[PDB]
Amino acid sequence: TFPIMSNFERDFVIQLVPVDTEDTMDQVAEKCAYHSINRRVHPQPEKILRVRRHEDGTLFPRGMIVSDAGLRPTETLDIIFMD
Amino acid sequence: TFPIMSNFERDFVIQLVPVDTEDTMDQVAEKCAYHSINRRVHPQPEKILRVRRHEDGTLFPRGMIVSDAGLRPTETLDIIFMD
Amino acid sequence: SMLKREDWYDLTRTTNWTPKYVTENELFPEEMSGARGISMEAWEKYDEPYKITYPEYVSIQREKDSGAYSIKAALERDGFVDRADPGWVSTMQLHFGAIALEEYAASTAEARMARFAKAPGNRNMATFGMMDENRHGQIQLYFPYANVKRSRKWDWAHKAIHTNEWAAIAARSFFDDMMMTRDSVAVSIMLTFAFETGFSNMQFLGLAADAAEAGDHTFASLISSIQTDESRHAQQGGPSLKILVENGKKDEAQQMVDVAIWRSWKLFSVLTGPEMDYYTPLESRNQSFKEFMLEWIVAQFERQLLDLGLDKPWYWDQFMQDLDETHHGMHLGVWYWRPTVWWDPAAGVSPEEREWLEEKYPGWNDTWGQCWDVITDNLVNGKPELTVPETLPTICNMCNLPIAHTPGNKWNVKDYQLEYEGRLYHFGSEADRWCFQIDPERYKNHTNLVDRFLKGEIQPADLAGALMYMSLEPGVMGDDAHDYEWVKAYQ
Amino acid sequence: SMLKREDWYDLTRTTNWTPKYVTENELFPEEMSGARGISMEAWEKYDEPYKITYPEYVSIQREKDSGAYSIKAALERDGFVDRADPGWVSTMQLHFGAIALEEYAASTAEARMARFAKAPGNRNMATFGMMDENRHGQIQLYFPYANVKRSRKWDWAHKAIHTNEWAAIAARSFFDDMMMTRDSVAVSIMLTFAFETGFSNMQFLGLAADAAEAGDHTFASLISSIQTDESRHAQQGGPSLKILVENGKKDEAQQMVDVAIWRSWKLFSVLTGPEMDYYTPLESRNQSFKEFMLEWIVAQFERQLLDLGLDKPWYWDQFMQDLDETHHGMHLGVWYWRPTVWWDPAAGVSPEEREWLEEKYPGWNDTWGQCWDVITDNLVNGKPELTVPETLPTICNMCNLPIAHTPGNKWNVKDYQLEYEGRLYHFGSEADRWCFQIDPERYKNHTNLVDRFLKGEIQPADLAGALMYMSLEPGVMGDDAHDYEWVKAYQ
Amino acid sequence: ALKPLKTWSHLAGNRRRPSEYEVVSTNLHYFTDNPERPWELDSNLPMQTWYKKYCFDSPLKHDDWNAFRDPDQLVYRTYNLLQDGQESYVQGLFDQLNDRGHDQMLTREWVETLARFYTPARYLFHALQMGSVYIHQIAPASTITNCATYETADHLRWLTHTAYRTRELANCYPDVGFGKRERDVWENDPAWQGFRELIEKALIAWDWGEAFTAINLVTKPAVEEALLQQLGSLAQSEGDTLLGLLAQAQKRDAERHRRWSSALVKMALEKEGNREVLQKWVAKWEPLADKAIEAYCSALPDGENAIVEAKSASRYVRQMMG
Amino acid sequence: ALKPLKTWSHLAGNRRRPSEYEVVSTNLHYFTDNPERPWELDSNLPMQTWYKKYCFDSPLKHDDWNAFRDPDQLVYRTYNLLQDGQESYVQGLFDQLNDRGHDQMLTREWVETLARFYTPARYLFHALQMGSVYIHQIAPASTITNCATYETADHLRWLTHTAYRTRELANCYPDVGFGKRERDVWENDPAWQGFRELIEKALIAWDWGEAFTAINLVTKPAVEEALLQQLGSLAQSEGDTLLGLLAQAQKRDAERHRRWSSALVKMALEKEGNREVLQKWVAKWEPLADKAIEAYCSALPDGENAIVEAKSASRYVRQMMG
Ligand SMILES: [Fe+3]
Ligand SMILES: [Fe+3]
Ligand SMILES: [Fe+3]
Ligand SMILES: [Fe+3]
Ligand SMILES: [O-]
Ligand SMILES: [O-]
Ligand SMILES: [O-]
Ligand SMILES: [O-]
Repeated sequence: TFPIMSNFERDFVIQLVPVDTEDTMDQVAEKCAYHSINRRVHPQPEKILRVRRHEDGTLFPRGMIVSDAGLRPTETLDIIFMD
Repeated sequence: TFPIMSNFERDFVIQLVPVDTEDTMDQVAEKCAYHSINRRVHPQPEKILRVRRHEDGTLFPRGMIVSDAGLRPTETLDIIFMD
Repeated sequence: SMLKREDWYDLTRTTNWTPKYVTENELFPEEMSGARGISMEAWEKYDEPYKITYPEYVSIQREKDSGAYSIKAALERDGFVDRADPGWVSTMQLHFGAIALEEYAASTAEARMARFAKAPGNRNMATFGMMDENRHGQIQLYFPYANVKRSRKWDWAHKAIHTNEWAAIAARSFFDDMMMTRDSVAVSIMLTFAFETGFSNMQFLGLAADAAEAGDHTFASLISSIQTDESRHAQQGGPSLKILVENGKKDEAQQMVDVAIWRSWKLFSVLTGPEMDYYTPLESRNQSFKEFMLEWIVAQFERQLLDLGLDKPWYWDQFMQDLDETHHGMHLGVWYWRPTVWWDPAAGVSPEEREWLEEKYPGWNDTWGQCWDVITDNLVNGKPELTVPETLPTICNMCNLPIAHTPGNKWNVKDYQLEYEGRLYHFGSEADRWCFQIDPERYKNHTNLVDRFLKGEIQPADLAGALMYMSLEPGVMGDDAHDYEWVKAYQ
Repeated sequence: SMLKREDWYDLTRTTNWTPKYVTENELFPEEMSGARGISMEAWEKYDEPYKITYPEYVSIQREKDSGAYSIKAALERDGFVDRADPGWVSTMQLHFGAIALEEYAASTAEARMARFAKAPGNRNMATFGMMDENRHGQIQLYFPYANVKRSRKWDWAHKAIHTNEWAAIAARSFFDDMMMTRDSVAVSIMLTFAFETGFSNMQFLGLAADAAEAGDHTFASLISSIQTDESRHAQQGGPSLKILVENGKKDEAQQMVDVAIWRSWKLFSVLTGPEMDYYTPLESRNQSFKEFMLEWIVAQFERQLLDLGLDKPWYWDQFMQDLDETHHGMHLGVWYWRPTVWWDPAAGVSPEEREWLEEKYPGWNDTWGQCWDVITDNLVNGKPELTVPETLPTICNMCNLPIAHTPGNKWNVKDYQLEYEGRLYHFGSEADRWCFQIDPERYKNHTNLVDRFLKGEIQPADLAGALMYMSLEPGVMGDDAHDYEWVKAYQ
Repeated sequence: ALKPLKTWSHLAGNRRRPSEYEVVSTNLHYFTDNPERPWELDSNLPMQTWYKKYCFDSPLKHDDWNAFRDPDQLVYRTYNLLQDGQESYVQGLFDQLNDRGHDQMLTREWVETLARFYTPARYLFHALQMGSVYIHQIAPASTITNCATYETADHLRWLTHTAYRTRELANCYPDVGFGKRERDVWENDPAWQGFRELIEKALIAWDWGEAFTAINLVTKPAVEEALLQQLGSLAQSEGDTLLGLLAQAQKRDAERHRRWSSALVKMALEKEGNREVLQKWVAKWEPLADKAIEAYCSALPDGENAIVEAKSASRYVRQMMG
Repeated sequence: ALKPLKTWSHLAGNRRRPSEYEVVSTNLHYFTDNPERPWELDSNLPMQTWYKKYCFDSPLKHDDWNAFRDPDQLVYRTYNLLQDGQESYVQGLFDQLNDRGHDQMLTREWVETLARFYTPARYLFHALQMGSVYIHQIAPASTITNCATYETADHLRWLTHTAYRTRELANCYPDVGFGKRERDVWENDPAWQGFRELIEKALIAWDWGEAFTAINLVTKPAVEEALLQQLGSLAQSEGDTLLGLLAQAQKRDAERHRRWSSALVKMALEKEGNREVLQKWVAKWEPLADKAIEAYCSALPDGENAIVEAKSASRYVRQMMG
């Protein structure tokens, strides 16, 4: 259990999203989307949800787990559409 | 030329109507009707317009002329429907 | 520390003395004082129930003007007047024209008491009265002046009573008789008791409710404020009447009340009656003119007269009946002859209105309704010219109002004629004539507009001529308030 | 006879002396006076341009209350509030809750100057300032109190600033920083120059126009009256700034202006921005929030700063850009999280509104429009539950407002993060963060609502728990202003 | 159609946008529209005859009396602004001087002077009130009437001060007869008979112009110099600071009545023959005033000097008008 | 849903429908919601520390300071109603006493007394103003603050009277130094050093309760008896009626400050130990007041008696509270 700040692509606001240290980037991306897709952002099913560190633009592999990413509690993460 | 006050049957108001001393009651009645019939009173063509002195209820013959009626200038006259 | 009012109040009205260098009758001429044989010392029993002193007056009345003038400045730029119901705008233009300068004249009627009453209490109260009508006159000019750029009609707030327009003559006829041309005690009875306490107090109250109901808060505040001043001087006639009853003069008192009430009623039937039952839109109508009259004016008179030791006037039952009738007359006359007035009369005979009228006055459609049927058919059928007049109506010689009454299936229009010293007079009602017979020297050589027309005083001697004589031109000459909008309902 | 003010005015502020029994620093402790090394004698050059004396004050301000209180009593029974546009009612409920108790607190900020300024002119003006905010606080309580029976929301006129509801925290965050927790000279700059002269003077002016445009004359008169008091105490910072520039302190002065303007702007972007562009109905909208800001706030600052010898703040161009953006953010956030506030936010995204928005802000529909498309589709398609939140937004650590910005086809939302002494802070903008970096000891251990949630201080640690912690219950919890009426246009 | 105007129609040729004063005060009397029949009734009514005789037939003449303008420009709204301030000042004095036991510090002799020379001021002041209230009702124009209106209220203001102070004096000195004795003094004291005769006679001058003259130009000057100026200097010198102050306060009113009276006279002098009409009325009345001042002040301390100063101060009011 | 209430929620249990006073004055300070962190910022800010030390940690203690009620019930709207009347009275005096040349009738000796003992009143009055304005900003409840608010304005009222009269005196007696000399007198005249020391010291008493005590219970009584009561009796006896009146007028304010101060103390005495806290503060300060009154009045005419009467009149204010 671990707080992060989700800055979801094409949304207007950063939001608090609890994730698990055992989650994958993919599963972080799903936990964030819940608070954005179909509330304020349109689904993009031809696309893939990626996670990057807001501060420096570092891209996380879909499969890397939170515990290994060296995040600061409450760190702000971009949730971008890619392929 | 001679002022009278016309109190026309079924109207709501007495009105000033100049007549001639040489007029018949019939012609007094026509001069009055002009200011009442089709402004505020409905024609009654099955009926005859008669003239009576307002003060005492005296009925004038259709044919009697104003000069002979002994009216006071401005006298008030009922203009009634009869047969 | 300060004294309590009660402790020194009497000293303010301990002002009578026995003249020496001139006589009592010279100092207090009967034709101005009307002391009526009753002594200085007996006039001293006069005790006004509502007491006030100078510092209280100037203080409270400063507050009143602060407020009213402030509500006016606050609402000024919103221009409610440009979007008000036109029946309402017309109610205001009528009110100001008929009233503003008579208010101001009332301060002279008050001055009459202030100089010539033998009751010291009356002289001081009348002095506040004097100030009060100064205020009513002035503020009822400052208010409409806001609108002078909207229409020439607003100029009649000032001009009306300077004209020979027929409504103005009816106004002056009333006011001069009641308050400008009588002895001080008569003014106290006829104006303050009969007219102010009897009618205008409750009227202004209803008039304020109505403005509010129309969403006119400037005017509601104006009228409402004026109304708070009434009772301080309105109270004056009551104590007079007590003194006359207690001394040998109940009949004289009675007869003055009788006269004042009838004359007020007649004015009221053309100034308030029509506006209540026809200018106010349907959904604003709380009670009928007749209902208002019974609840708020007539029970009060009976109450007052019983307490004073007086009788209900001989005409009371007739007065009762006429609440079904007279004002419908006055409205019909005003609308039919609408170019002869300075506001736009509202017809108020839409189908919904006519059912309202029928609820409130059973028989209306089968009497009053007939004339309006004919007026209506004519407007539906493109004959508008039959809905304006080509002659004058007969004017009553007392009230200077047209002689009108029930038409239609229950026709009952009467002239209460009188021949007196070679002249024929016309009266609108039995009480109108009797006012003349008890005091013919006070009315004899007055001429109503019709008399003037007949004598050659209006020249050219035709309708356009009579318009110029009444100072009316297009731009102020009245027409239908909603520009014949209600005719569409009949096609 | 009376003297002319000019002749004796100076004697009222000839009150400085050289202490003997205690030292200058003891009498004027730096942390309260902020004299900043500048001497008593140099503080004496302080010359307020708008002068007033006690008798003038008590006289004029009695008149002001007379009027405002009178307009209120006059309009009270008409109940405009029960039929006002609900976007309007909401503007009022927001205004009172955010403002009434901060006004009152401002009299303490004024008291700070009144006791601790070394400029005698400042101490006396601040004393009138003190009285002025006493008046603003009190009257902004007496007014909404009229409505307590209409809704529990009106109780927040008093209660809001006593709660931890998030908007109240943003308010306190601003006010305490600007005026409650600084030295006297800083209060003079930060509150009276930057906030009052810079923003609330013109704001109250627009706020009064708007009330009038809504046909709310009680509130227009209220706001309009308060506004006439502003300049008498607002003037205070100007002369301070002159003194600091003329002595060795332009940078310190500059930096305080910089801070005060940014912080005011952020508050203004949530309190005024949304209500101007979305709560006011379409046909009442004279200019856009951005237009208003450029014409009435920004040219004025440049003007002021040029005259004082100061520079436009480093962030000026950014501030310019953000007029296209920030308040759309703040509105979206407030409406989306509407159960967390004490008024009913008006969505204001009807088709006509959206073309208006597109005229006034080109790009709107292709950025801001996207989120509202999705919100809209959901409401059309019976999924209202996707239009309320299940988490908190990230709060800025400086302004205590959500961190929001441009979405849609031009997504540009950024977090201006800072790590400081083992803690991670979040900032809504580059200027927000810099306010913290120039003075971190003044902000360090403050916790925003989110920090508090994260630390276990809100219990239960869920949304219902956070509602109770913010003192919100059904009945005051906000919902859509027109009860989703505008959704019908899309079906 | 007739176009809407900028101002009232009777004011439309003016150049300066009319003031609140002009708007609410001008051209209001309507009984001057028909000199042959002032009132809307029979033309032989006593009141018809009264206005024709005492208003229209006055030898004081002007073509346009409606052109008159109060130089102070009083309206009801600004009358009460002004007099409320002035009353907060005077009731201030009453409140605070009492708190301080001012009436207790007066000498027995001065208390006796107040019963004879001061209190007894309620009759003369009520008689001025009746006096000005008659000018109101017979003057030929509303702007002239209004000045008389506000003056009538001041006269009641003075009567009111006097009645109030009379009760305070009776409270402090119960055995003097304050409040019970004033009528007999006014009626029988030689000191008062001069005034009583002047005012009783002036009160039956019905001509509006002679009323104005007898009341405003002749009597009031005499009453104000005797009762306010002379008794008040005396009061101040004898330890009565209240009355020294009260009287200077009422003299502010008296000053303002003089400004309008002087304006009226200025306007009358525009027309040939009016000065002589006015001078003749002054000459008829001035001797009564003389008697009045003589009988009153001669009984004061330092009696002869108070006669000389009052005589010349009241003549000075008229001198300054022409 | 929560139902709408009859009144504000914090007032809902009351029985009597709340007054305008209760509606606009109660429970307004919010910095008392979080004693550990008064202000919405870092808790270690100097101003955080100041309020915790001088407001929360005061030895004068009550569980509910918001329960306090001004016995006069002042709100801003009724404050200005009252003081506008009072100012129409005092400006009345200024206007009318000038017209009359009052300053010209004063003796050279009395004029010299005014330069030394009166004018020099602008510093002490401005220092009370600063004094009360500090109580406002540190008091634990809005109703206590408000009393201090209106008091601060009265103190500016007095400073204002003094500044005005000072210019009038300089106009009438240019060679005395009115308006130029007051600072040196306040700073160096033995008569003033007693007061100067009292007020300078009291002005750095930061504890809200000690501030209240030093300023309202101790110093003001001493200042009011010396400057208003004693100099004003002296004024009245020496021919200065203006100042005799001005001073009695300002003492109306002083009376009202006493009524609220006494109410406060009444409320403090509900809680065990507060009387002793108050008495200890009085004992610390009373000697400075003694010195103040001694140095000032001893230099007055009839010096010793003025010391005795002032001493006992100001002790009487505190005696009457308990
Ligand atoms: Fe009236
Ligand atoms: Fe009246
Ligand atoms: Fe404010
Ligand atoms: Fe402010
Ligand atoms: O009236
Ligand atoms: O009235
Ligand atoms: O403010
Ligand atoms: O303000």
